[PDB]
Amino acid sequence: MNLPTAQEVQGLMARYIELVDVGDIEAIVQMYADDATVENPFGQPPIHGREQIAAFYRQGLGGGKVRACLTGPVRASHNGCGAMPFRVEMVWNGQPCALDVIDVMRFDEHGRIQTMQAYWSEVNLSV
Amino acid sequence: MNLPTAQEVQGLMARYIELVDVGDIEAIVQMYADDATVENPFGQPPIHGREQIAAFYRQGLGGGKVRACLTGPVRASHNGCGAMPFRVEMVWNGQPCALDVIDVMRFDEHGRIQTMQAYWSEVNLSV
Ligand SMILES: O=[N+]([O-])c1ccc(O)cc1F
Ligand SMILES: O=[N+]([O-])c1ccc(O)cc1F
Repeated sequence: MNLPTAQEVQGLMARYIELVDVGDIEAIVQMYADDATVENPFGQPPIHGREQIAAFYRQGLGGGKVRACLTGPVRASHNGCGAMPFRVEMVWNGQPCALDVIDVMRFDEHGRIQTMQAYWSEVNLSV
Repeated sequence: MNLPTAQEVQGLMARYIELVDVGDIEAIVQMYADDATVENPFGQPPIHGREQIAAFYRQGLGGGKVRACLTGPVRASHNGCGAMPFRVEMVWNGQPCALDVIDVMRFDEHGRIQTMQAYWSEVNLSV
């Protein structure tokens, strides 16, 4: 891939959510640039690089069942960026919660995620 | 208002949509900082300041039948930012159409919008 087109961004971002839903940590990490950053939630310091990003996804998706689904269409740009709304369902203390999130991503000139920013706060959690 | 809290961001960003929906250009412009920027769509160069911003809203809201509604919750941060998904219904050449958008906003230390970025492309328009 080169810089993804708007259409390619929609496909990549939807792919990403599919990978989160099934919980394929290694497949998620490979979507990222080797030196990518993740800010989760937006407002917290970034994490840097695939090792730290893999640890992030392992922490969240490693154990119990997690589901994730788009809750509206991906909004893509013509500069390799996009934003998408989704919901993550998880068990927290035997307690089924849901978290509503919007991710903003920028992709590099190879089609990998260079930056991810996850907008949400505790008000977006529901038990 | 100081830097808005996550709850305050949710209220402001929801109010913004209510004002787009009712078509109140002056009330929208008043929500922006005097030297704010708007990037619409994200990927295009920013416009700057209340005069340019007012001209943007007036193009669309002055006389057109326009409705706008959140299509999911506002995702707020603890650093005065947020992101929200919504749909704008408008009329184009006598055709009803809908545009799916995500706005990302950063508010200043006075509770006014410092930056707005509207993610969407042609793939988000339905005629
Ligand atoms: O559950 N999260 O905090 C979460 C945040 C952003 C993501 O892109 C995926 C996720 F699972
Ligand atoms: O129709 N738009 O392009 C549009 C974009 C962003 C907005 O905050 C409002 C709008 F009506």
